[PDB]
Amino acid sequence: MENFQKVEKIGEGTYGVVYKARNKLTGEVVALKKIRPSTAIREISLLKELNHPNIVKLLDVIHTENKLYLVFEFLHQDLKKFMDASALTGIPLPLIKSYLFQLLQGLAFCHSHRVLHRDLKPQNLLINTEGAIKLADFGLARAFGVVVTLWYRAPEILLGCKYYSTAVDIWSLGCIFAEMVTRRALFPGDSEIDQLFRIFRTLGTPDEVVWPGVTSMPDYKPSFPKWARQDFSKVVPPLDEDGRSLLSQMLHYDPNKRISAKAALAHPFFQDVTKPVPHLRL
Ligand SMILES: Nc1nc(Nc2ccccc2)sc1C(=O)c1ccccc1
Repeated sequence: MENFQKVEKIGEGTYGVVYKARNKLTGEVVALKKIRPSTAIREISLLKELNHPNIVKLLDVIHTENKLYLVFEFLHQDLKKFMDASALTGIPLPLIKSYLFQLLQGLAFCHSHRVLHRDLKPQNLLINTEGAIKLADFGLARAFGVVVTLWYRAPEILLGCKYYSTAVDIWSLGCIFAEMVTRRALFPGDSEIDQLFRIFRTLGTPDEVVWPGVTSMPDYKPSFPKWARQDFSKVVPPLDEDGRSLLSQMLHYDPNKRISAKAALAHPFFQDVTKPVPHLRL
């Protein structure tokens, strides 16, 4: 657009490319997502009225010249870069806790407004110098669709569920939480089946006992290997028991048993939550 001065390309999203840009008139620095039905456009204009401190603000939606532009407030850095930058020493547990707590607040808010993210990953979790972290790049689905990171995909999606719930976001956030703690992706699959099987190898191959209805799912095969569940002490060793307890509830196979964001916020793990300042190199 002539209204914006693309400063730098900051990412290759899914629906499009994201640029750091400057508003020629106001001088405001923003994140501009460029894409490329009209009903989903409504679904979008709705995300605009989603105001919460832990959700990246969508400032403007501009549809023109066979292109859709989404203008977002600009955040300082993404969690993937911060995790990479913190790999030698690891993110301090208090900051990990603060970030998880805030993200749960953002999801509790989104979910209470019937909005699902669908594709949470470190790359779309944005942080600022003040210690805040915000959800960004919400996935629409049910519209534009019908390489890609599968590491944070909930099992029900991998098994072909056609209608996933708010539980898919809790699963993704649980995988992210584990990763912040161990400094290694929890389930780094390189294909849908490898992803699914890495989850099975760690949490055990689900069955009707722990996940009623799982054997009747679209992509479930009786021929799936039967792996036994591993202990969380080995899964996320540096995490204390309150953290492991919470993580296990965020990673329950059954979407209906999986803890909600609201309930998670009341977990004992957050009893001593604080809001530390991250050391950010910009
Ligand atoms: N607001 C915002 N700030 C961003 N800032 C930023 C700063 C430094 C490095 C990378 C991203 S990204 C970003 C996004 O809304 C976003 C859009 C699509 C995919 C992922 C993120």
